[PDB]
Amino acid sequence: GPHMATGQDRVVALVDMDCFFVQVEQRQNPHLRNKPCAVVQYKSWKGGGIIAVSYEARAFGVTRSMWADDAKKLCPDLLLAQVRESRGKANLTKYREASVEVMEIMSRFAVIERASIDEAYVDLTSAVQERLQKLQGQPISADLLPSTYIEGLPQGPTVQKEGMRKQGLFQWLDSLQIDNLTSPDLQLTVGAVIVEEMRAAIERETGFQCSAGISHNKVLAKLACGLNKPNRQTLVSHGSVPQLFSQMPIRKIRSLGGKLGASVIEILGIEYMGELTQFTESQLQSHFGEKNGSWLYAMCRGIEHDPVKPRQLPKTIGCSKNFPGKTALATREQVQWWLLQLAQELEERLTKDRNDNDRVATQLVVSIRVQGDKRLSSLRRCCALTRYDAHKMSHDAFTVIKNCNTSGIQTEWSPPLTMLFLCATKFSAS
DNA sequence: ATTATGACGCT
DNA sequence: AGCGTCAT
Ligand SMILES: Nc1ncnc2c1ncn2[C@H]1C[C@H](O)[C@@H](COP(=O)(O)OP(=O)(O)OP(=O)(O)O)O1
Ligand SMILES: [Ca+2]
Ligand SMILES: [K+]
Repeated sequence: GPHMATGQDRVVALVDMDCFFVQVEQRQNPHLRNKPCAVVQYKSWKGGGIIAVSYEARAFGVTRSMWADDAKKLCPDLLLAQVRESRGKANLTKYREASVEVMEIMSRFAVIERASIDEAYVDLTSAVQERLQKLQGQPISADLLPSTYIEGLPQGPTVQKEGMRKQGLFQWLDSLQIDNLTSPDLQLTVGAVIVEEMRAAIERETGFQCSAGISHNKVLAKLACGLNKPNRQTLVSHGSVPQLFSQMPIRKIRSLGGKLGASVIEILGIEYMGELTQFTESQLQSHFGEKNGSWLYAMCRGIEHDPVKPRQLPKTIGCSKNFPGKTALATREQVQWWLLQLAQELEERLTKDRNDNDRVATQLVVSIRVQGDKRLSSLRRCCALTRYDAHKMSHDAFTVIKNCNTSGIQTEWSPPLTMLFLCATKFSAS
């Protein structure tokens, strides 16, 4: 009752760029705008691998991980943009720089947590309090929420998509109690107004469109964001959670899309997030551990306490390349040449990072995969990163991995290497 | 023969 | 530390 937490203390948003690498390429090349198109890396093997897909192309069934030759079977008129190649490898700099454009705009509105190259969480609790004080108790017009969906509405006693959106928004706003400054539903609504403003600023200042979720925590904001894509935002209220979760597959919730989520389903014999409410906290802890159990107990009730971390910059800067099938590295010279290519890209990015962000990496992590190994990484070793110098880093990387070579001939490398990875970590202020 | 990333948990 | 999981 009066002592039961409801997890309604914060307003959190998640902003997710729509088909991000495609938009970056469509901004640059207007011929690609409003077309079925995709972004591909490399071209020689089966036309290249697709890593991003426009919504026009998704209508034809084109997906990530598809080979472009195969995507062309579904969509013969599919347009393609290729990821830049430098030093023999895909180079993602254009997309990282475009990401910074968006993250810097978002940071004007609130503290952000960079979740990925094109996603950021926003803690809007303070901004909402501020806006509410401005508002001086005046109601919120639907005109302030032109791209907002209210999840679960309309409900109760037109056949167009936008019509339904407005119907739900009207029901929501009709019900709002705008004279209570501490009403969680009102706070979420003001949060959604701010996110409309944020999303308009992003589009105005970069050309890029995005979707967003607004709720009381990160998991719900993330879930909300995906409900109405692209170019829309969705408010998931605390009250919407029981119905929403009642048919929500467990794997849809962030962190439950893999083995843990499969185990929840198998061990408990349930399918939907809402079904978790029927277990005690101790029961859940008994199967999934103390941390996961407590997290699941609260999460299935719409409650999560994970903070929006004040972090706008990546914590690591890495460079990696696969060498699949026949291209696996089988000589010493090969391994050393590619470590150098990786180190040269890493040095370039590190030097830029040091100038931009007043920090220096102090640890170099070297990872490799050996042919035959099922795991993405076979071996990981660290050494000191004391100078931003590509020849030094590549020499150091070789040193920490060179005894992995089983070959009695040290000219040759065996078993052949199917992946190389250099990662700079442990930043200190500079 | 997806590939190139990146954060965080466990022991 | 080195490995594993989960995610864009
Ligand atoms: N598995 C991957 N491999 C390489 N790059 C990826 C992968 N997943 C995502 N990316 C890149 C390309 C994406 O444009 C970008 C953002 O990813 P993501 O948000 O999952 O999809 P998206 O932005 O392309 O479409 P959506 O509109 O569905 O969000 O990150
Ligand atoms: Ca996205
Ligand atoms: K994303």
